Amino acid sequence: GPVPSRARVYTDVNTHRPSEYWDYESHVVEWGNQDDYQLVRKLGRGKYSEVFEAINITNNEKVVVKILKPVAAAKIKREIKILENLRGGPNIITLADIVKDPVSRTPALVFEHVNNTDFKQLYQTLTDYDIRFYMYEILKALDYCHSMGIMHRDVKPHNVMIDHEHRKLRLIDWGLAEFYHPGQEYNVRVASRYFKGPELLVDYQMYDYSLDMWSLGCMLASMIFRKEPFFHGHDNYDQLVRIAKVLGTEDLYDYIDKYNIELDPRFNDILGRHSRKRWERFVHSENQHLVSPEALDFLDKLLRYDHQSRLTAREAMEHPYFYTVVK
Ligand SMILES: Nc1ncnc2c1ncn2[C@@H]1O[C@H](COP(=O)(O)OP(=O)(O)OP(=O)(O)O)[C@@H](O)[C@H]1O
Ligand SMILES: COc1ccc(C)cc1-c1ccc(CN)cc1Cl
Repeated sequence: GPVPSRARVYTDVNTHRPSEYWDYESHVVEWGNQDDYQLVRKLGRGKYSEVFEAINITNNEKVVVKILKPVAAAKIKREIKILENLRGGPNIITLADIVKDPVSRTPALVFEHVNNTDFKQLYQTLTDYDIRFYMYEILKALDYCHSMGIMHRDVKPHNVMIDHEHRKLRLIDWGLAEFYHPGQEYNVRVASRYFKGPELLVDYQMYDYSLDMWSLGCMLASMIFRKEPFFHGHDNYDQLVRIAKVLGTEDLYDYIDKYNIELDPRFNDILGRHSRKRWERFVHSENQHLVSPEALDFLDKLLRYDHQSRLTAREAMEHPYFYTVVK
């Protein structure tokens, strides 16, 4: 069957720490007082929660309340444990409290509020310098959570809050996050379609932190090339074909051969034969201001089929693309 895989970094973090750290089912939730929070306006609703802007009436500060839907209410302890483990980490959203919502009768997570600049506004106006600056801030969050034995598994622009006025970034929505345990087979139905790593698309379950680095590369590619999303698949199968049209099919076959993966036979009639395209093919007069040889080299080192060959977050922080960013 498939050849096993393990991360090249932070493999022993969970075994080294006490069981109480990663054994989220044994965690006893410390409930706060729901009356401390007055809901102001509904910000959104997904398949897993309803999100509200609120006021913490004990200090009059703005907060965000995520009232979990019963479908999410099963794996609530995992999100809570991850948020508590990562609390205070660089660019990690702060979990301020956990309360029982009086209406839904489910847990409601209370987070610090971030005055998030419009996504269209950020996508359309971030300069070359700002992209480098914010990419470095995301890497601080990813290296922290990976160093803490956790993979986010849903890295995408909607999960990155940016308060552009205060040059403040937060990585949010830890609902899909998991503890990395070497040799564990994980569910491949994670991340959003356009950000799914090839490991997910070929059904390779023994993945790790490096899945987040692929998703980060997808964000960077869309941003520097002005191509939203970069890999625009119609479904999960066409998603791999879109990747193969850029990275080529030869390296895809080398990847599946290395891990002894057998592609779904439905790929035989859609994948075709494609060479790798040089990153400069995507440069044009409307994106040339965001592209540089350093940006292309950095992107090249993230967007690799082989999850073990991608830069780790800490290696990525060493890249020449960030030399211009003030530290
Ligand atoms: N800590 C926070 N501070 C401010 N706003 C937040 C915070 N956490 C979540 N939000 C906002 O809550 C809203 C809820 O929207 P929703 O649940 O539909 O997610 P989303 O951003 O649309 O992501 P997706 O693309 O997965 O739908 C979003 O507009 C998001 O920006
Ligand atoms: C493709 O987007 C991004 C790509 C790269 C970087 C550094 C940031 C972003 C980015 C992150 C969050 C938001 C707002 N939710 C908006 C944007 Cl444009």
